Amino acid sequence: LVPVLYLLVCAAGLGGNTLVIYVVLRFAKMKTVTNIYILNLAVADVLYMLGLPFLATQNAASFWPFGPVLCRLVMTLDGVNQFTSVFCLTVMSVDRYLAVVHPLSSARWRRPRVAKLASAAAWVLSLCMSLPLLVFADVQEGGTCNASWPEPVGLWGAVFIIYTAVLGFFAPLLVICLCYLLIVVKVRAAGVRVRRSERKVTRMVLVLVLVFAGCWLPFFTVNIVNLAVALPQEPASAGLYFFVVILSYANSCANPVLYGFLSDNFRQSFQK
Amino acid sequence: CRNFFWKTFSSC
Amino acid sequence: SIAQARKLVEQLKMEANIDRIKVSKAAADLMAYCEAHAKEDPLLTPVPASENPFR
Amino acid sequence: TLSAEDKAAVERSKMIEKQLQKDKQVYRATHRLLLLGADNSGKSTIVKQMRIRVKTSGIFETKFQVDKVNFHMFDVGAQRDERRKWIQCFNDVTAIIFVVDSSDYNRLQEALNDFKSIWNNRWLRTISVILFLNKQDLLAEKVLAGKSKIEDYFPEFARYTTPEDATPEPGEDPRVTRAKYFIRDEFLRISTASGDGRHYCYPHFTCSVDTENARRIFNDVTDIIIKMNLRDCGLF
Amino acid sequence: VQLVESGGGLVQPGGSRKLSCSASGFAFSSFGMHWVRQAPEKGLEWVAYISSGSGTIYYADTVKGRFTISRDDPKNTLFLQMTSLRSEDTAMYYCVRSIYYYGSSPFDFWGQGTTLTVSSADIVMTQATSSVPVTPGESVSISCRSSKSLLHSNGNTYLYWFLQRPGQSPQLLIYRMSNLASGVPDRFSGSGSGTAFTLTISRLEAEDVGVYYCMQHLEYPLTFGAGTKL
Amino acid sequence: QLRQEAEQLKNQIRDARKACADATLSQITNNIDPVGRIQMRTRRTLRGHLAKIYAMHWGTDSRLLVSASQDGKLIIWDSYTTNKVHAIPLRSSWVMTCAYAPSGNYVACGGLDNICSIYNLKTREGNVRVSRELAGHTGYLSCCRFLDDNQIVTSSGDTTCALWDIETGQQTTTFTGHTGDVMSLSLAPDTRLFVSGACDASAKLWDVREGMCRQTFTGHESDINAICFFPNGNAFATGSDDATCRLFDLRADQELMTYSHDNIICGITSVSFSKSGRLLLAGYDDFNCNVWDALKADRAGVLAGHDNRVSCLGVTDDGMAVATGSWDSFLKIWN
Repeated sequence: LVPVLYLLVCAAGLGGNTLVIYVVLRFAKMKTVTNIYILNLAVADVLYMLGLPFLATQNAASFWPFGPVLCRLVMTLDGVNQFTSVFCLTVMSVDRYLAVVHPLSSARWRRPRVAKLASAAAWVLSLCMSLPLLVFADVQEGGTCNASWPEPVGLWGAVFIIYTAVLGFFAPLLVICLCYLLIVVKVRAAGVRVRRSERKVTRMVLVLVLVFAGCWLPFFTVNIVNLAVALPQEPASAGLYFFVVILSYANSCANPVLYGFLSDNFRQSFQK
Repeated sequence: CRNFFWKTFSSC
Repeated sequence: SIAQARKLVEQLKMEANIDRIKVSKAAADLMAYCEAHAKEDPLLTPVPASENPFR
Repeated sequence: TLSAEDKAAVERSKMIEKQLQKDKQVYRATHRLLLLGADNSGKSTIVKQMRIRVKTSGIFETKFQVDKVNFHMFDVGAQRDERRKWIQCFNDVTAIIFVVDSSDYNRLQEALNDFKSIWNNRWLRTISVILFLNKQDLLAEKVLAGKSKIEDYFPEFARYTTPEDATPEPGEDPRVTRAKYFIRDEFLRISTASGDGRHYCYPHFTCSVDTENARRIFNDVTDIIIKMNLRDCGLF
Repeated sequence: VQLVESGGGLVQPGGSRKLSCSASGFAFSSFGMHWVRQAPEKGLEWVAYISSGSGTIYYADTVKGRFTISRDDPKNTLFLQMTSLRSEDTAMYYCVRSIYYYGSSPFDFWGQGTTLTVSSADIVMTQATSSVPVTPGESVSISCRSSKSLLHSNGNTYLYWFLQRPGQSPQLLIYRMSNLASGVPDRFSGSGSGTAFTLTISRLEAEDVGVYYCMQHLEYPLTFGAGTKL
Repeated sequence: QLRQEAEQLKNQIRDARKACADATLSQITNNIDPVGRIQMRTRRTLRGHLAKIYAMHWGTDSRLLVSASQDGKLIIWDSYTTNKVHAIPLRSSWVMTCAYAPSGNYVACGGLDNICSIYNLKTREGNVRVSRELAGHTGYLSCCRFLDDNQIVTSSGDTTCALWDIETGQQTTTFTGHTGDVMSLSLAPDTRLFVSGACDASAKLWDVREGMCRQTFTGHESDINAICFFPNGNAFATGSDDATCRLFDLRADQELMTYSHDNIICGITSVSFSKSGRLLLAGYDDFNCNVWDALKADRAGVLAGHDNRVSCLGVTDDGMAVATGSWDSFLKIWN
């Protein structure tokens, strides 16, 4: 059942993010830049996870019992959390690239103050990108919480979808892929000069990039196809929409472990 | 009629 | 060596004859000394924030 | 608020902090190395070829540079030959270099024990060890001579063979290759016994006259620093 | 420690002239430099100050704008560039070093100076006693008053005493109203209540003859007393 | 042949020491009121060192402190306002100990190099310069302490301590009783006698003028890393790798008390008493400092403001605060 699976995913992600946030703040620490980025990513992931039950209720029955007040707030919170989680992933990739390929030249940038500034900038960017939904959407139209643009509804929604899909997947994915690919070159060359380390690095990088792609791409591709061509009727392919939605949520669900427990240092701190 | 704009079904 | 053994024996002989005090008396004296300066110990007896220079 | 002289004191403190900041850049750029080994290990030979002060000196500093990369190699001078105390000073060094004479079959066990004690030290867990099997010329001449057999000191050598991964130099006799890889692997077994992935071993074969040691150390230090950065980033 | 300054001369009114102050024998880069001038028949007067790092710079209002202070730490030289020189600017200029840290002794060394000839919230220092007849072997007390208490909340009473022997530059006697500068006889001592100050010269000696100048360092616009001549 | 007499004397020493065991410190002082929970907070956070903090010492003014790091530099700190007073580069980057002269005019430090050089804080040149170098030792300098502006006592790993005259730079007298590296040294309040701990698991009482061992106290089972004189001068506490702190008395010739806990399985780096001596502040390898009551022998408090090993700890002459230096390159003052 769709709501039951949504609740399962929400619980799994909530547990993972709660565990990650505990460690950084208590057992491990947050003086480290990597810990700061991991904590910000976990916070973003849990805030994004808080929105699953609302959407599950909204889709199980074609109605929005929560009223107009929560109609705007839940949607804007979800958008902000998605954008800031993508930005946190990009910032983590950039920091890893700077540390690995430019360990000395990146001394100015790899400081706690700079990490906090980057997190704040990402949050501000997420707020700015979510502003249109907060203002120009979520009236519920007496039905379900969706955008209500000015009279040129087709153009406004299309442009919104285009820009959201770009800055939340395409530039982030390209930057992440470039940063991870550049890192492997350094490790491979170092190994050649002197292969468990190179194998581990390659496997970790491939897991990260493949997981990111598999989780969000289905969602934005469906959104783009919806605009280009009319999708099947209401009952033909209703499930696939929320299937891609939950698969996108799977990204935030899997984030805590990929950048958390899999890291050798985090595990070491968590092990008391 | 139904449509899927961002994350949920929309009534026409 | 012979010289090292002689030196060790001489050092032990010199130290072995040193005067000693009953442990109870020394402990009582230490306790009395600690009691004497109880009020003059900022860590043991915290003093007002105004006097505290590190604030 | 602050008095007139307090402002000047704060300005001086800021200037001193700025001076410290410049010193930090050199500190990270500079790589510190620790040199260890027995008297027969031939540490002096490696210390020599420094192409790039006091009778009772307790420590010596060696400075050499490769490709604009500064390496500081440290050798302990006048000490009571006990290391478990002052070794705590070298808990943040980039790497430890351990030189051994492959030729002295009698003192190989002493070198193995020295390596094991260093490797298992609780204060050197995060520091990798670079192993130089120095004076392979004497090992080649001795094996080739046949006057002495490693079997007398290492009975397992009677049933050991050179692994397929071996890359012996052209013209080397198979006996020399067998002995060389037997030693390296004897050292690796200690290296692999408790490495746990935190620190690794970098075996190399060196002669009393070899100019490639600088580049070997450069490669080893680069690999060690890259692995450390990967661990810090959480990708390792 | 040695400070030699040059660049003095005669300048017509409205002219421009540049002073120089070269230091040697100590770390010039670590000492802030001050300019103090004395008119032919007057006391000391603060002119300008440049910190060790040249970050904080202050000027006297009487020469505000006209005087600008520059230094060359690599060359261990301290400059004073002056423009639109007026009649009042005629005075002998002394460059004085200063290093500021806990327990420091600012104004510890003074240069010989250079003569220049030209063709209200600041704390005012009062020194009523222009001169006092004294004899060897006796004790004489020199007292001065300040319009505002120099005792800052940190617990320091920023008072400085300077002695200027005839034909010689001022020399610091006491700083912070209690501490005695190195090289000064132990018989020199002073005290104050924060607004009334006293300097006592016990066992006066023929070498003690001179003018005693008091200075306050609570605020950057330093002011000097009238001076007592013994 | 001679060893036969040595056993007789060693048995004699135990018999006399045992005969004086009238009552343990616990029994006599059991009735005193408990010290209670002592809570301290980081009043000042000192940062700036490039490498790990190895040793620090407080000046007589209770305001200025000297901190030693293996980055090769000594920094003088204005504790009240965090201002840095001086920055002294060090020719040897592995300095292991530092000292602050009582007059505030000189600072000494040493390390793996066999020289504990003296640095003059107050010179008319305006910058700190080396005034003398003491190169008589054949081992790493582990602790150097001043008896006067002309005399400094030093300890090194060669198992021998030396007393130096700064004016001439020569060893006036040599101490050679220990069989292992000397790790700690502390002067008596009157500077007449000093105690040092070595890796032989024993602490010996030394006379500066006589240059002889007045008393010996084995006590521990492993190396002794720290030692501090009791304020009255009749006792001293020691820190060792055996994870237990032992208190000894020069009058009773016995260990007064042992401070240990089950949860502690790591060695001690530093030990120091409060001004009144009721509190013993000690450093531990587990990144935290535990406060022990000198009499009750119970955990009064724990300081866990450091993320790396604590190597040095010292109390101000006025007992107003205690500084903790750790390998994380930060020094924190607690009160």
